[PDB]
Amino acid sequence: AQYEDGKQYTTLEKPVAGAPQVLEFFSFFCPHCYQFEEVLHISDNVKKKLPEGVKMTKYHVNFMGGDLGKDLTQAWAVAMALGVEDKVTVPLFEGVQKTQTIRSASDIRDVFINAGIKGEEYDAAWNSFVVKSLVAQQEKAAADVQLRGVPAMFVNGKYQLNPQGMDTSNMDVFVQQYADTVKYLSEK
Repeated sequence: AQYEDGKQYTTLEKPVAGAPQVLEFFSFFCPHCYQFEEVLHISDNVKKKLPEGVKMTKYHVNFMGGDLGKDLTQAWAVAMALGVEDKVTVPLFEGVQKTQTIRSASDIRDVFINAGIKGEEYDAAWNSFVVKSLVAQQEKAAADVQLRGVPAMFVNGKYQLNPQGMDTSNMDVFVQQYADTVKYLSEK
């Protein structure tokens, strides 16, 4: 076939029931994740080709960046809880990897506030039940798929995208093939 198990994607030994249709794992403290998002724009490309009714979810991992990595995972939970993911993704990536302006939890807070989120609102969300739950969900999902590295993407909690098996003869062909594979897999 055009797409085959072993090439563009691998199948998980134990399928995760009730997992998000398309789950992506990343970290702001991850160089390849920066390229994946900010440079190559793999996510946006994948989203653009997803079938009707298929949604994409992005979880942050906590095993990178030490304590700040932990704080960034909770801050990401806040972003999801408040629905402001697309307002903070860029400043967080740039601030962490490019300009090196984000070095603590309070620096992260400044980023959200500058983005339009009121301080009280952020602080409320930070200590909320929804956020505590989200933090736990993110780590649990990573464990369910036996995640050891990011960036990574899973479809229907059964397939894992395998970039190493894709056509990497050109930056554009790679990106397009990645998006096409996710689309193909979600129709299963």
